[PDB]
Amino acid sequence: SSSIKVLKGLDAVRKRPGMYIGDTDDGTGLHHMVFEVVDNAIDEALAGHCKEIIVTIHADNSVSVQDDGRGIPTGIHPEEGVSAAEVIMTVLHGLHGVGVSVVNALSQKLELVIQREGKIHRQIYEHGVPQAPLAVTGETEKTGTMVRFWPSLETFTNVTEFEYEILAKRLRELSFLNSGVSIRLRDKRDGKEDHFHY
Ligand SMILES: CNc1cc(F)cc2cc(C(=O)Nc3ccc(C(=O)O)cc3)c(=O)[nH]c12
Repeated sequence: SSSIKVLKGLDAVRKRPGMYIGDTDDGTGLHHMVFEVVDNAIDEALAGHCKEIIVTIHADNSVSVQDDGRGIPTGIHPEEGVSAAEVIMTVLHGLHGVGVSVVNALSQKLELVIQREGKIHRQIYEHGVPQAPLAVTGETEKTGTMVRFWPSLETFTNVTEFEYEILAKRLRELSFLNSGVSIRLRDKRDGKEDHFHY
């Protein structure tokens, strides 16, 4: 029932993305993809477990968000028989707080790395669909969640390149609204970076 329902959700967002992420031509939906993911990292900081969030603009016009929180739980849900991470990355829930599955749905590719309980876990998605169940790839002393997404050029036209200043404005805004949380923005394309703390 869950697999069928998840795919209905991804299909729903694919066909009517204006209802979930916003305008797909003018760049406002493309940048909102970043802010949805960052918002999830801010929830983990507001729970008191994350101190630093790193937002990177990569050269291939993908964006990663890294937190040093406790990592998305990896335990296979007894209920629907897949990692809790995959439930969070794929299940749907106005045009704010839309859930990370929307970003996943409208991403050509999405990379999940979780560090938790001594192990690194990795998963790949294409258009919201897991390539393989979450899997252990190594060990670590660290904790946190890293999400990197390549926006679908099926979904996004005209403004397809992330603009530093637009991410910079909102991240500085988010650090003002959530005192304590530290945010790094880094552009791999030209080396630019900022640090937002209030
Ligand atoms: C870049 N970071 C990031 C991106 C994203 F798209 C989703 C998330 C989701 C969580 C979360 O559910 N954290 C969480 C939930 C439950 C527990 C627990 O029960 O121990 C811990 C952490 C997170 O901590 N970080 C995220």
